[PDB]
Amino acid sequence: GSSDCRIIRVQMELGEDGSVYKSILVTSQDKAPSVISRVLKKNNRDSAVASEFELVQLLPGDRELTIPHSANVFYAMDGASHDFLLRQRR
Repeated sequence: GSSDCRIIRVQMELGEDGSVYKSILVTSQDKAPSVISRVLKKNNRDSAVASEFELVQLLPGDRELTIPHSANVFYAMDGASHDFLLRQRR
C-alpha cells in the first residue's frame, strides 16, 4: 500500500537457555536488528541470554548483521527479507 514494511528473522543458538529463532516486524526505515538485545533479557529465561554473538544475514550467506554495524543497518540489510543466525562468542 502507500507504506511498505519488511520482516526480519534471526536465530541465536547459544545462551544459558539458548534459542534457535527470532522473528520481528520491520518497517521500511526501522533498524530493529538491535531489538534482539532487548529480547535477550526479556527472552533470557526461555531463549538466548547473551547477545555477545556474530550474526550472519541471508540463507546463502552473503551479508553479516553483527553488532559492529551501525543503527541504520536494515535500510541497507532489509532490501529483501531479512534472515540471520546468531552465534554467541561468549
